[PDB]
Amino acid sequence: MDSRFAQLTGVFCDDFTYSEGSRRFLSSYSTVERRPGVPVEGDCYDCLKNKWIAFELEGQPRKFPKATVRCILNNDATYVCSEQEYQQICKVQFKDYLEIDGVVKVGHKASYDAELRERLLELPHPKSGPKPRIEWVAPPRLADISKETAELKRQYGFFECSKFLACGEECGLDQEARELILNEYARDREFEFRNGGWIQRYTVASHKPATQKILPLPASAPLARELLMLIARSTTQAGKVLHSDNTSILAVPVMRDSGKHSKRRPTASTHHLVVGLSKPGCEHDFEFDGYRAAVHVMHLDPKQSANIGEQDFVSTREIYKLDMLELPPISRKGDLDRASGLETRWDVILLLECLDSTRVSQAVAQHFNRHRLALSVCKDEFRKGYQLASEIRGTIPLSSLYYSLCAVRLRMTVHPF
Amino acid sequence: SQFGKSFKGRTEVTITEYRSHTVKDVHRSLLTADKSLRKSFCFRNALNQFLDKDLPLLPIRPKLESRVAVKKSKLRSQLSFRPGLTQEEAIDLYNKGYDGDSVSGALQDRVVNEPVAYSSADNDKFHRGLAALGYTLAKAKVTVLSRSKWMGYEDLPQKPPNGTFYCRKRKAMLLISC
Amino acid sequence: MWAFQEGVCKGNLLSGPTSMKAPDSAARESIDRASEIMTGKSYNAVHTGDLSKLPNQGESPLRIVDSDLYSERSCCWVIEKEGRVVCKSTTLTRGMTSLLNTTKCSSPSELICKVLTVESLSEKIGDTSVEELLSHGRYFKCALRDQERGKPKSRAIFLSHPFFRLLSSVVETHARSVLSKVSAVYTATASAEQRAMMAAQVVESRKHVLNGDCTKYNEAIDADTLLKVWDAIGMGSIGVMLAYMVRRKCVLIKDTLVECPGGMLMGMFNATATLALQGTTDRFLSFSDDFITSFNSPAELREIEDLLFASCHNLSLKKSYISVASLEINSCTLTRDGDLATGLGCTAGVPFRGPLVTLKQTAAMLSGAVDSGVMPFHSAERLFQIKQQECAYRYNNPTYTTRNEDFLPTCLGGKTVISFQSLLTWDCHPFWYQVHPDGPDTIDQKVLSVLASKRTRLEALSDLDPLVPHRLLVSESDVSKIRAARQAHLKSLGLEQPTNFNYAIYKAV
RNA sequence: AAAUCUUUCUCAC
RNA sequence: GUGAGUAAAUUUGG
Ligand SMILES: [Zn+2]
Repeated sequence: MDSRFAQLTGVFCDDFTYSEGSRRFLSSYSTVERRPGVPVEGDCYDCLKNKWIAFELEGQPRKFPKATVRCILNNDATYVCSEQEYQQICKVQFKDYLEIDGVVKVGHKASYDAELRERLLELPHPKSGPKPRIEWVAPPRLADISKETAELKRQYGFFECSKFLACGEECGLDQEARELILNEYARDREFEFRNGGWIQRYTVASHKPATQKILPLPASAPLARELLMLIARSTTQAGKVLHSDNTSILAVPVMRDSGKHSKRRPTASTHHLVVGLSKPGCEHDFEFDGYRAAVHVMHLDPKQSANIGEQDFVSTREIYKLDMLELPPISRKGDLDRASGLETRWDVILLLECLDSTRVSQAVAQHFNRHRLALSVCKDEFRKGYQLASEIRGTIPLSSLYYSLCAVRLRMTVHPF
Repeated sequence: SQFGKSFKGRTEVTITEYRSHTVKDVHRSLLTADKSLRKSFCFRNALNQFLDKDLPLLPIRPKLESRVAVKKSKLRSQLSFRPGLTQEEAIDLYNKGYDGDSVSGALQDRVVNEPVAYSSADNDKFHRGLAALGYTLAKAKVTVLSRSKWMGYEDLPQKPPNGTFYCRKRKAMLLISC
Repeated sequence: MWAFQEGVCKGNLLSGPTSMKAPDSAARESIDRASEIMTGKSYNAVHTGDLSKLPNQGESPLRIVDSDLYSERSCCWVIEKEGRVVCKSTTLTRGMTSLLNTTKCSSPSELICKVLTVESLSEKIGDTSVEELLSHGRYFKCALRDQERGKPKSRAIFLSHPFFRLLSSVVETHARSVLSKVSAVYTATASAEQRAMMAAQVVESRKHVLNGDCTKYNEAIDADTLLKVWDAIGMGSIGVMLAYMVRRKCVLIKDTLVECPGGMLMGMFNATATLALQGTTDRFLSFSDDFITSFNSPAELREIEDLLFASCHNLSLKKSYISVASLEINSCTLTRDGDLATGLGCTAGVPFRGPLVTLKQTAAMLSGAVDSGVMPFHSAERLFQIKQQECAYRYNNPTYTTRNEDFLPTCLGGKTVISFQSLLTWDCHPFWYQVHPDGPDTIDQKVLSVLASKRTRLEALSDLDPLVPHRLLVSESDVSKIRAARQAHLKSLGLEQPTNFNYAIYKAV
């Protein structure tokens, strides 16, 4: 029983009749309507259902018997009641918003506010810090991009062959020869053979990143879609040679060599080693029964394989071509070459972007968009947005970053903006 | 007695919490969508079933024909306002046996804002994607508490002063406020 | 190829990056940056602007929405086995339920009222106290942030305690209300295009634009700044408790707790962080770390820089630039007159994720592009045909179909290549209705949903009367009675489980 | 062995 | 820490 709801009870039953004239709800806060000779068990009494109705604020239960019906008035002008009828009556009746005392307000101050504020004051606070000196200058020019590309090239260097990027071109072998070469290479590396499949077993790791270098561009990528589809298929079909119309791959699971009792099947997190074939004439040459081909491997994370295998090469190429300028011919190292360069190498670059699972080319593209839209930039700071080597690690992402920078350089050289 | 374990120490919990404890969590499959669809020929069987059974029962829709000339303009936000149901028809729909959750969702008004840079002479609203082509789209607060006879309730008289009664013309309980 | 585009292109055609790298390194570097900022050697974390032009919502009733307090998102639950804190990861729903169980409370509103009503920090609220709640709410867990385009390096998100989440929800709701009141840009939910149009209208009266970004936004918004803003908008003891928990936050990295007194952890108090700058000055159009403003003279630019510095909105020198002929906000690029900038822009490609999902999603993307000025309709039709050909090459094996119906798509064994215009104007076989962006769900979507849906659960509480609020308190007997009553009513109609209700068919008749 | 703290399956005691 | 076995990803994508 609280005296703060009296008025609220009064408006709850203005002139509501139950039998012919008699008011349905008796208010316990008025002597005339209050029921004498009976204990009061709620704010109001309903005679048709012979029940007690009590009003409570949001999160403020009142001490009334469990039988008493509780009608909650939420802070967002919404009411709740176990009985739909009383809910509707209160909803229509309480349209005139009359604030009731005891409603918790966001500005409420607890008895421990001062203590917590003192604790906060005694705790450490930050220092001011220096105000930056911002100089606005013109965006980077062709010379700066060339400088960044040259720095990357001299810091990391180039590989002798294109490695797995060469797998986007025909290897010059038929299906049977390709399968034989892949199987014999797997046997040569002493891969475990089990249930008709290959498994690569490892014991210890040097715990250091693999050598990073820039991959030279093959002439073209005729089999980009085939290779991506093969990887997508290999996401789950690992251990046996997968065949396409013009090329094949072998994705072998990589498992720990625990001992006699060792893992026998791939799990969700098991990595893959994807082995592909390309034309011979590099360090990674393999020969068997007179069949020669370059065998190139790629250690793929299951998320990496899933991401790579789902890319749509053809649609991306067409969308880019919709509103593209003329692509110039380029050399093996992404340099303008109008004499012996090839325009097909751009396809290869796109394929590289599909193979790179970190998509650093996206960051380079965003920064280049800012560069093309910018009238002025911060001196010596905007230029440090193309330096993304620290953000990536690996031969494929490094090559993708280098060739994105080369594409920016070529755009500035051929179609200045 | 899972209620005593999930909500140990509490005898009453809000409907929001209880429903949140029956969401039937969805597990992120470790396979790609393609491999999942291939697994057990689930998609192939679903396609066979859809072609054999579901497809014939499709309510063929009419084809759009209305068109108006348009010209490229600045970017605008075309606004589609779908009103939500009201208490009366919501109660009627629930009573008729329709899913309560769907009606609860439909009670909320829907606003769709779509960026389009295309205008007509009369500033018509266009269909999804067909903006370039120009396909155009063109007292007492008596409250119904329920559509059923609540037992032991007074009948509605000619002049119901302020109470709650039952209406014979319309099979509904009427609350006559004010 | 993105480099040789005539117009603006962000290179969004390919999917975003992926990685399973553990989040420990990202969290450790973030905490190191926060610590460096605290010592005042890298950036500014001391708020100096005057937040006097902010309405005081001290008398507004404390409004708590319970929808955001329960979800499947991860959260940190803290236990004290033998005086040593152990942090576990669990669904936010389970965390909130455990919090309510520990301190007997019907709903979060009762818990908030009790916490604000106790007369001491050691007073019991069940099997806990405000002191224990504050001690446990400062523990966070690290997790890998969702991958996004243009961010090769993995970022870290932080999962908080249910008590911290509740207080954050309250303060953020009130801060969003204040933000909406202060300016019309943050009405309720502004998309990228709407915000871009509003910014273009706002900054039209000046020469230069200052497309800018804030660096180390989460590491520079100190607990002092949050408390200052909350006091400005009148948050009472809730703001003090939240600031105290933020100042004492500890992050569990791998298996060790590291103190991070500096800054906030992630985008929790986005509304408060925006409100800092917004109440400092009415010169920026800022959404958290992304802002835009215009100026006429170098003195105005210097004033803008000083205003940003005083508001702890450190300018990002790496990716902030001045433009005169274009505007840019939330990846949306516009012309000064308001027109969308020519080029692909933010167009994103559709990866292969099903024979029919791919077609539906590419149709939706092409419809969105053509509705704007991104590309002409004929280009979209050609792209749709090309995508259909690719899907035919990818999905036309017996493992996906065994049919040869003429009306079927070429990728499901048929020989139909529907025109984009024909598909859009409902001028195709009914089988193609599912491929329309506004059409029903495709077969692949239903199959994947069934796969995902396939514990000693409680009695289902579905099919509820639309007139019952979700805040009503129900016991086991109440749930059983509601189920029985609904079943009896459905039987009275001689009907099985309730029939699905779709608004479109209801409006049709 | 590699895009290197990742490639970490199950059962019983 | 010790021992043993080898439901889940191959079935089924050119
Ligand atoms: Zn080689």
